[PDB]
Amino acid sequence: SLALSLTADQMVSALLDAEPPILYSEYDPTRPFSEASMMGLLTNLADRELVHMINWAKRVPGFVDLTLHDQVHLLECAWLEILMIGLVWRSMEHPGKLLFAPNLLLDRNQGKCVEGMVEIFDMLLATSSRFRMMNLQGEEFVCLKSIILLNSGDHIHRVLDKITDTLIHLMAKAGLTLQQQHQRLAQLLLILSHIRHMSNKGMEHLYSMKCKNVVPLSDLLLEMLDAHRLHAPTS
Amino acid sequence: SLALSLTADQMVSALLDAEPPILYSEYDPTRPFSEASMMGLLTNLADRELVHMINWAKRVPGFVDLTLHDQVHLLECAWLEILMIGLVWRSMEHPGKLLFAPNLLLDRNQGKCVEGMVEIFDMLLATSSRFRMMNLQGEEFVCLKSIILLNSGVYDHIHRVLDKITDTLIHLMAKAGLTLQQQHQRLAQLLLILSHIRHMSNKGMEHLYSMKCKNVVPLSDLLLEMLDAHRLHAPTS
Amino acid sequence: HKILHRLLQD
Amino acid sequence: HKILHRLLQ
Ligand SMILES: O=S(=O)(OC1C=CCC=C1)[C@@H]1C[C@@H]2O[C@H]1C(c1ccc(O)cc1)=C2c1ccc(O)cc1
Ligand SMILES: O=S(=O)(OC1C=CCC=C1)[C@@H]1C[C@@H]2O[C@H]1C(c1ccc(O)cc1)=C2c1ccc(O)cc1
Repeated sequence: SLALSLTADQMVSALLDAEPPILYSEYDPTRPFSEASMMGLLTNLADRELVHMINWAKRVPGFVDLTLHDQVHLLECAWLEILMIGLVWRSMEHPGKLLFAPNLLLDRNQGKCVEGMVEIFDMLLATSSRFRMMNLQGEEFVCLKSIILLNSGDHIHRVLDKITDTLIHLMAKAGLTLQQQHQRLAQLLLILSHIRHMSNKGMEHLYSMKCKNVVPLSDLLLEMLDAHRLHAPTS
Repeated sequence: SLALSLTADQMVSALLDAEPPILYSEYDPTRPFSEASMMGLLTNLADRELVHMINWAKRVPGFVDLTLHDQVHLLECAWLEILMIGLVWRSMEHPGKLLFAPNLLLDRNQGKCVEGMVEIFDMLLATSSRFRMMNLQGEEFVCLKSIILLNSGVYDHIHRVLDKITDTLIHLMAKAGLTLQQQHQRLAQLLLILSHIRHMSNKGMEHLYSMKCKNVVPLSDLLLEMLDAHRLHAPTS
Repeated sequence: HKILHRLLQD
Repeated sequence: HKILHRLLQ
């Protein structure tokens, strides 16, 4: 695998180059938010982001070396996580706000339009505030996002080790001491547990019956949801 | 805080000394397993484990320095994670089985007794197997379990203690002769498994506070309140 | 008043 | 045959 031969700088360059674009939503400032209109916005946005995420994944070193099944499995598991870390990253310099899109900047009060959504909005906001306090760097972000993709579901474990090496390389380059490197590496990885948690609780609402009935979902998104709901308790 | 001034060896010693006891289940070999009897066994065991978990938590350095509300919040968030990581630890020397108690050793087919349980049994077995292949040490285990307690419900004092445990973990790896690269890699590997433990807990919790699972066996008031702490934010039917 | 809250004082 | 499977080609 050519991914295992990359240098740290090459790894960073490839990941930075593979970054998806930031998309817009069709929000109307004159129209007040209902449960349906709010869900309609986020669903439409997430659905368009999914297509970009799928092609982004193919440009993650080592991913295209996997079988089609494992590629599908990893993406089915990680998709909401990857959407979420993207959200909290672009919301970093907007304290108390969530920048879903440049034209869609929401706070926790707007999240109360949707039953059970303000709780996850709170968690996302705390995560974004956590990244801001850590002064998370863009190079570190793309590493964390790739880790999420590969850790969601021996070759994979070799790539993960490489990204760990890459993270350490970035921190040592910033002038951090050895102790400060270990600690920061830990602080970043533990945040992934919180990202996993937010995804689990968020997905639980999303594949609920109230949530699948409120707005039309695309066939892609509908299949991403059912991949998780399969393990949910049957009433 | 006197926790922040501990050495790595003092930290390990404090965590080893704080380890809860291994309890026995009330397994009754005279009757066949049913969904109810199986859930009763695991509920009874988990309930008695909770009391010991609480006392263990008080002995984790830095924890008692928090307000009662933060202590409650952390334990409410982490309890199933903590039970699970304890389960996969003691299941390590039993490939393909889950040692819930010395008198309760189950395989995945026995997990088929309860609807939707075998899927979590499968993830717990895989996690146990993963620990076994990494040759996870007891000193590393108590570090991970404490990290789960302190990390799971946090989102500055706590972050200082979490850094201390990170130092302790690295110290252990250095003492074990691992190279500097092997240290970062192993630290990363262990902490990434914590994401899977979180995933297992949320999936299991979802079943546990489902209406079906909350009415199959009687639950203690304590366990009932630990469940609700997660259940209250779940979708309202 | 929660029981967990109570036990954390014993 | 899943859509995600198709998009990955
Ligand atoms: O976890 S959520 O809060 O999801 C819900 C949804 C309904 C009720 C409770 C939680 C999620 C985070 C953010 O808001 C939701 C949501 C979303 C994703 C897919 C959908 O089909 C619908 C919504 C969000 C989101 C959307 C796009 C992003 O790029 C990042 C996050
Ligand atoms: O996540 S579970 O698999 O939970 C269920 C339960 C029913 C259906 C699906 C998942 C859980 C893991 C292990 O088995 C279950 C279970 C349990 C925990 C609390 C309860 O009130 C009842 C059972 C387990 C467990 C019990 C004690 C431990 O020390 C570690 C794990």
